[PDB]
Amino acid sequence: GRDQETTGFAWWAGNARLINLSGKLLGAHVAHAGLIVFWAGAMNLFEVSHFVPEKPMYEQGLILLPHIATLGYGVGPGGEVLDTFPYFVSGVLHLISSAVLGFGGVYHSLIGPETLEESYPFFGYVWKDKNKMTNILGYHLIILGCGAWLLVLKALYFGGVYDTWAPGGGDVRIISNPTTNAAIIFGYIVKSPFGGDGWIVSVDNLEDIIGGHIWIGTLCILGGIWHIYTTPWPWARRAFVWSGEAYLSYSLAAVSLMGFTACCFAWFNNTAYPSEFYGPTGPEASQAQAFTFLVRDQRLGANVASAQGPTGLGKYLMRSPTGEIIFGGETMRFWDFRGPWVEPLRGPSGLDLVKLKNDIQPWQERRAAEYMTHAPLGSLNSVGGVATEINAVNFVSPRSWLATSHFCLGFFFFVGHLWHAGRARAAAAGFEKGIDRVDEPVLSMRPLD
Amino acid sequence: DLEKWYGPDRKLFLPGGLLDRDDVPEYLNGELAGDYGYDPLGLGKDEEQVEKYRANELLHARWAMLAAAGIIIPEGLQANGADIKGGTWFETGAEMLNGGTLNYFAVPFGVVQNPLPLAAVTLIEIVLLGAVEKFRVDGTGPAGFSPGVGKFDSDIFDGLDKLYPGGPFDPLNLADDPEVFAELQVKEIKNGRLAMIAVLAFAIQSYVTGEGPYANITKHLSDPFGYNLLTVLQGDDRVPTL
Amino acid sequence: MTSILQIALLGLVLVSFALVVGVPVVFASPNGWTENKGVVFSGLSVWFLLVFAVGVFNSFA
Amino acid sequence: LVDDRMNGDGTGLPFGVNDGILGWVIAGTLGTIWAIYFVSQKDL
Amino acid sequence: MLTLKIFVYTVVTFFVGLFIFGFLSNDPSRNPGKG
Amino acid sequence: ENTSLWARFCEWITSTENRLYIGWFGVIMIPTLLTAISVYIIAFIAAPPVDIDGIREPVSGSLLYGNNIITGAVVPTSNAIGLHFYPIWEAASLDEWLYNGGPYQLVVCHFFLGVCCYMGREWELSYRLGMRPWIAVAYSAPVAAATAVFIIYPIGQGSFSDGMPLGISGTFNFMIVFQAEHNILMHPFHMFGVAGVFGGSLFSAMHGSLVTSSLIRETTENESANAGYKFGQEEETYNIVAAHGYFGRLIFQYASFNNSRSLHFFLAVWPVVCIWLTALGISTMAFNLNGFNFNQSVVDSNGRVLNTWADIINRANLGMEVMHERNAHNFPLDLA
Amino acid sequence: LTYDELQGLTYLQVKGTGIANTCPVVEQGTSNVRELKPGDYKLEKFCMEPTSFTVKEEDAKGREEFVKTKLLTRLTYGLDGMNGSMKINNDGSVEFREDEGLDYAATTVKLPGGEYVPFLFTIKEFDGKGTLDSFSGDFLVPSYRGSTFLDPKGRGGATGYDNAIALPAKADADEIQRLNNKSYTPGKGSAVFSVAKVDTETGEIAGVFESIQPSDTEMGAHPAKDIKITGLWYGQLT
Ligand code: CLA
Ligand code: CLA
Ligand code: CLA
Ligand code: CLA
Ligand SMILES: CCCCCCCCCCCCCCCCCC(=O)OC[C@H](CO)OC(=O)CCCCCCCCCCCCCCCCC
Ligand SMILES: CC1=C(/C=C/C(C)=C/C=C/C(C)=C/C=C/C=C(C)/C=C/C=C(C)/C=C/C2=C(C)CCCC2(C)C)C(C)(C)CCC1
Ligand SMILES: CC1=C(/C=C/C(C)=C/C=CC(/C)=C/C=C/C=C(C)/C=C/C=C(C)/C=C/C2=C(C)CCCC2(C)C)C(C)(C)CCC1
Ligand SMILES: [Cl-]
Ligand SMILES: [Cl-]
Repeated sequence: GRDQETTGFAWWAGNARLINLSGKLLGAHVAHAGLIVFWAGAMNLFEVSHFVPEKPMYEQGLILLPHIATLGYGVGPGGEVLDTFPYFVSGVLHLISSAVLGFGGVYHSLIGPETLEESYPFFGYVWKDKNKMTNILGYHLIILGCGAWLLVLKALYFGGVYDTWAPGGGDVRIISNPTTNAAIIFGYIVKSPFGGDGWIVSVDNLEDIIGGHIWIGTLCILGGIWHIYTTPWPWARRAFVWSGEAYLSYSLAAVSLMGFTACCFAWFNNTAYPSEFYGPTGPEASQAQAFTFLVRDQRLGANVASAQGPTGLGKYLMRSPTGEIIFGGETMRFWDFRGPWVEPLRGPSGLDLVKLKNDIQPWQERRAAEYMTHAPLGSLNSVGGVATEINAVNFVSPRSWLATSHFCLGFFFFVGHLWHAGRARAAAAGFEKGIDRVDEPVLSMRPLD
Repeated sequence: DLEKWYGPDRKLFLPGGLLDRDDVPEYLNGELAGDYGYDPLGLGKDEEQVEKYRANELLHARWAMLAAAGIIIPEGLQANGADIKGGTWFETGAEMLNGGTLNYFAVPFGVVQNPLPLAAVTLIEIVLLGAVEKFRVDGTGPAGFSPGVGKFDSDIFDGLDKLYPGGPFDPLNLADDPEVFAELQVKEIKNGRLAMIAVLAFAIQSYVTGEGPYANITKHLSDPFGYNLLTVLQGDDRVPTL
Repeated sequence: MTSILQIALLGLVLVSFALVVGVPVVFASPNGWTENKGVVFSGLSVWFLLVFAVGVFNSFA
Repeated sequence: LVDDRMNGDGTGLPFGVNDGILGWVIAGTLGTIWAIYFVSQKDL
Repeated sequence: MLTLKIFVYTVVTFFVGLFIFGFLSNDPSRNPGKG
Repeated sequence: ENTSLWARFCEWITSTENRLYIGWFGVIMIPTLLTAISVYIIAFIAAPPVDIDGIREPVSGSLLYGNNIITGAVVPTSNAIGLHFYPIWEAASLDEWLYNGGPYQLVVCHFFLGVCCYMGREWELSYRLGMRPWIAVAYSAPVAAATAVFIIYPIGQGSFSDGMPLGISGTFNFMIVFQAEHNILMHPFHMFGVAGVFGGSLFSAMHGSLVTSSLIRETTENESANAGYKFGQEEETYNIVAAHGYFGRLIFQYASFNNSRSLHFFLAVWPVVCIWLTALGISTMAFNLNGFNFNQSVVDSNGRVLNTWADIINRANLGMEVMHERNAHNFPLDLA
Repeated sequence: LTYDELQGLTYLQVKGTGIANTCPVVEQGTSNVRELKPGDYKLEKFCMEPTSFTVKEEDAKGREEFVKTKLLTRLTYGLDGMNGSMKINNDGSVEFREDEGLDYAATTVKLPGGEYVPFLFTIKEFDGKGTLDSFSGDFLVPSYRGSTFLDPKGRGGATGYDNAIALPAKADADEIQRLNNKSYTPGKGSAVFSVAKVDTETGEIAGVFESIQPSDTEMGAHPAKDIKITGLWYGQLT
């Protein structure tokens, strides 16, 4: 690396010194991808070594073993792990790939070519070559489309993916006839982000999940071909700033939106994030608390339909703002929650009082109580539930962990997008170092008053 | 076009940052097709021994291409529904041991019962192959009538180039231009090396799994984690790690 | 059979440690990469051989 | 029912529209602004 | 309440279209310096 | 040549000759914030009582219904609604909309859009004036804090009724309930934020003291000491060195802040990063990450629980917990 | 929508649309109303929905009138999922009785002039006697809030302070009505029904109803108003 006297960047901005050095920049990326897959493999091996089989997966502080378990690699018809060898294989393969990628990144960072155009014109690129940048973007889009179609192939033909909505309490279900309806998929992408709709978190079945994955993979492949075989239009040239920093800022804004959205998936979704592996969501364990007390107090003999709590609304059953019958407690905010242990109990008009009186399954009875106990409360130093509890149980929900961390990372990356977008605009305009002091723009403007 | 495969600045078996340009042996200077500078053992010795072994490499390459096609295609037809009766390559000889005979499937109008026995097939194969292998060294062929040139005489193989004889062996031409001829030579030697690797893979996979390569690829595409080298080396299964 | 697997994995761990220590040392040394090519290639080949050996021996152990 | 509501909340309505007139005015407003921008681009 | 929704939708669509097409209309070129 | 409608519209919006810069971010900042201002003022003056807890129990909040400036507030949306997007047209009538807390959703949504477009407008004016653009990056910290307390905390808890009430006593109520249910004082991010505002006050006092101390006689006991020269000269003579000299001699002379750019960068970054930390602490507690729980954490050799200052904080926290929304709870423990 | 087509829709198809508050109607039935031969018959799935909420407004000049009002609560009033027994005879005498189910709904309505009127729309413990054209009776009306309900300043019924604490000089006259009493005595309301549009082959009745019940007194602070509730009622009849 250089010093500050030749590059103009201090040590705390050292990665800027390799903005125009394509070979070293590539080495930084390859070593970084090695770091990411190294964390994947190492954390997978750590969670496998720290695995107790009889305990549920969410009570052990495991964040990515549920990610493999959602794919159905070694889970049973109730979330039972049975075997952890797929997890071990995944961790070992990630670690070996980390060794390979780290060797490549270190090689290009240290003794790789300094700049790529003078020796490898296919990999050489300048930031102002819009055709070359769109070529690289098309390559990565084709790669991402193949990655999405890999999950599609696994769900369709390799007998995987765990359906939590399967009768009996979820099961690894091979998916046949995914819903590839364009109106349906675009309806999920354009619906409201609020409670009634949920925008994109509210996808509730693997058929729609795999249909959307088919759509995103085909669209990514077609767009990759399109960017390889095209050049950006003049309106795009006039609208965008074409520099390596501006491209980074675009990526930063996109990945910050992705981080916020993934935080929302973690907190609310229970289909792509099954509760048997991730623990209860926000709405459930509260809906579960309202359900367990209803089924307890009707076993003791009290009429739950009479209800009439301290405010005259209902201790167990009440009416939502829309005429559907919902749970009577304060958990009338989570009245739109849908769970595998709720839907067979739920009908068109409401919660089906006749079903609440007669048809309640023991698996639902066990699941709701065990969800009520393991709420997504928890404190940051472990300990138990609400902030006023005592040192009794060691549990914090993985949904809470990777919702809080992902929101923090998304906000930081939005801040970084602001920083890099502003600096890219200032560098393209020529005043990223300061005001010119002999022709400043303010003295060329009329005073306000 | 041609600079990528010939000359000092050609594609080597290791990249520039992993292999210096003066580390190539002096007898591999990018004058032959498929020159990647790959010779870690002292087998090439000099340029004339390299040229002499090139004949063995090219003959083995063409035979390996014909091989790889002859293993993959009939087994795939037999597994997909054709009446092949012995499509698997390591057991096709056992179907003619006593009185059996292989059915020939000339697509699309296939399924024909050949009546030649094993003794007649072996005799005619040895006779024809000895004749062609003796003609290859001697460079003499009596008759003609090839699509390359109408009814060529016997005095046309003389004066030709061995290991690459044009004329009667080139019905479609497309090789008189030297640059595309050299590029196609590189294509041929690379396809031949791929075919050699493939047929060695076919033999080793057959010995390991007990089935043909088409069965191997179909079962692997059906379940890659449930059927691979790791699975076939393991046996039946293992106790789950709980 | 698992004893051979454990010895191979321990050898893989030591070879990987030697590689992690020495590859930046070989690369960033003044004209050291052009003369340590043989030892670095041998170390990488031994590492890949050990990875493949542990993988193969997993099926038998 | 003692009162009248549109009851369009929920149900995953595209862009929140419950009648075709809302989509039509959205498309018309976007088309009008786009037409003005297109015929008045490049500072004429 | 339907015509209120129509009016609000028209207003929001108008202002969002102004935002989008104004940032499309040569926005990086509005600088006092070169480029 | 700016003879077309969109050309003159762009040249007027982009123009820096306006008294207040509008810009393409201002074309959204102005109407949303004007709508929020109008609805907030009208609701604060004369809004009918709002049932916040969803238990048919309305809080007054508005001056015309009998309270003052300190205890007057625009009340968050009804608990029965949740975070369900309740605008005027989704209500049967304006009376129902006002009973169910719709003004809060309107004002909060418009305020969020307005502060986002305010960051964008700050960047836009910095770009049009040839400045460096990270003033918006500095402003992203109060925007993050307001956004986290107004929308992200309701998203985490499941209802806009968890939003901070638009008022003073409502702010105190939200803060006390937040203490009871999350132990915010026992959160390192909140500790960082408190240290950030305290250090920001410290550093503002230090910077003002060192600049106003380091002067020369240009303004006497009268309004100005212009006897040497009147207005209209470029002779800068304030001070450059003695401020850093005094700050060095104050403690140990090696805390080098002689670079004015480094000093001002520190002044900018310290409260901004600490407010970022405390805003993200609020955002994490929105998903019930809570504070440090050292309650009954000290036990003796016989295992008997020894009391602690953390235990006294726990007693105060659960005293707050049993008194919050005393009529809203039916089931024993409280889960978001 | 009838009951047959209500069961034919999924929960997601009727969520957020207000159909779940509607009562099912009878389409293929007859208006003869005299098709019910036997008695002691045990009706089920009785459900009621109002169509108007009018509040009795006694002025201070001496005449009686009801006024149209505006609802503040959303579609959370309404009666569903409750059963009972009906003893209908051959001559036409009808003995109505409702025992259990979701037989109440807390409703807040706004008078003209901006006065909040909360009430508990109840039909619980209702016995109805009369013919097919009109049978009426009385039903129990709970207060509104339970005995553990706490007002703004503690106080409450069963639980609380029983005085306004943040005023040390208290517990005297003009406050006993607000502090000491805190009455939760149940009231009674009278409703009149009517049967029309009966289905014979499956037993369905869906007529209209008119109910009069007292409003909420909070905890006895102010005297109750009277709420007139008119609307449709439906019940499966098996
Ligand atoms: C994701 C982390 C990351 C990565 C991948 C990089 C990568 C890189 N940085 Mg950088 N940097 C980082 C973080 C990172 N940095 C941080 C946090 C700071 C602030 C402190 C800096 C500050 C900084 C400056 C000031 C400079 C760089 C420079 C560089 C480049 C070349 C380094 C060099 O030329 O000297 C050689 C460095 C070494 C010889 C020491 C590294 C030792 C090895 C390579 C790493 C450890 C060995 C590893 C485990 C081996 C793996 C074994 C394998 C077989 C599995 C390089 C691509 C230089 C540059 O910009 O290029 C012009 C430069 O001057 N960085
Ligand atoms: C972002 C990935 C990436 C990119 C763009 C490059 C690009 C480049 N590398 Mg390089 N390399 C990489 C990763 C990458 N490398 C990794 C991970 C390793 C460690 C094995 C290496 C090790 C390496 C060496 C030793 C050398 C290069 C060299 C070069 C340059 C010559 C062209 C070439 O491809 O050489 C050839 C590289 C290979 C043949 C690597 C094998 C790639 C195969 C075909 C896999 C195909 C990818 C496929 C889609 C699967 C992706 C992984 C999947 C699991 C996700 C070139 C600019 C040469 C150089 O620097 O010139 C001076 C050279 O000496 N690379
Ligand atoms: C300290 C850094 C850090 C760490 C440790 C993590 C860790 C994690 N992140 Mg994360 N992230 C970070 C930073 C970090 N992140 C930052 C800064 C951002 C920007 C704000 C994000 C944004 C982000 C998003 C948007 C998401 C995560 C997610 C995740 C979790 C799963 C990772 C994953 O699989 O992604 C994906 C891995 C890849 C894309 C690599 C491609 C390989 C694919 C997966 C292969 C296909 C698999 C195939 C089907 C297997 C079948 C085999 C086949 C043969 C049949 C994981 C625990 C995910 C999550 O769980 O949501 C909360 C997720 O959605 N993160
Ligand atoms: C993948 C996203 C990404 C990428 C590729 C870059 C790339 C770059 N950034 Mg940047 N940045 C990002 C995200 C990113 N940034 C985000 C999200 C923020 C907001 C926090 C910033 C804020 C930022 C600033 C203020 C600056 C840069 C700068 C730079 C350039 C030089 C970096 C350097 O060598 O500094 C050296 C790296 C370090 C000294 C290490 C940083 C240590 C951090 C600050 C502490 C936190 C790390 C800790 C372990 C995590 C704690 C948990 C977390 C949730 C808080 C470089 C091209 C500089 C620049 O503008 O150059 C033109 C610069 O001034 N960035
Ligand atoms: C409820 C359904 C929900 C899903 C539907 C969502 C539809 C969203 C489609 C938007 C995609 C358009 C991309 C243009 C972006 C700006 C391009 C530009 O910088 O454009 C500028 C560029 C400059 O060169 O010009 C050009 O290349 C011209 C290219 C722009 C194409 C013009 C759009 C068609 C115009 C139709 C007018 C509508 C007229 C009014 C209808 C009235 C009906 C009553
Ligand atoms: C897979 C999946 C799925 C699917 C999904 C999807 C399909 C999505 C999508 C989506 C889409 C389809 C998107 C799109 C987009 C775009 C964007 C997001 C953009 C942007 C940008 C911007 C922001 C702009 C800016 C600007 C302006 C404003 C103007 C001027 C220029 C500029 C640039 C400045 C589902 C869920 C179903 C299922 C599950 C899974
Ligand atoms: C350049 C540079 C840089 C960067 C660096 C890096 C990033 C590196 C890396 C790297 C990497 C990324 C690596 C990786 C790796 C891996 C490895 C080395 C591995 C391995 C292996 C083994 C040996 C294993 C074993 C095992 C198994 C198999 C399982 C079980 C467990 C055990 C462990 C036993 C820095 C920042 C310094 C500075 C600047 C410059
Ligand atoms: Cl509750
Ligand atoms: Cl409270």
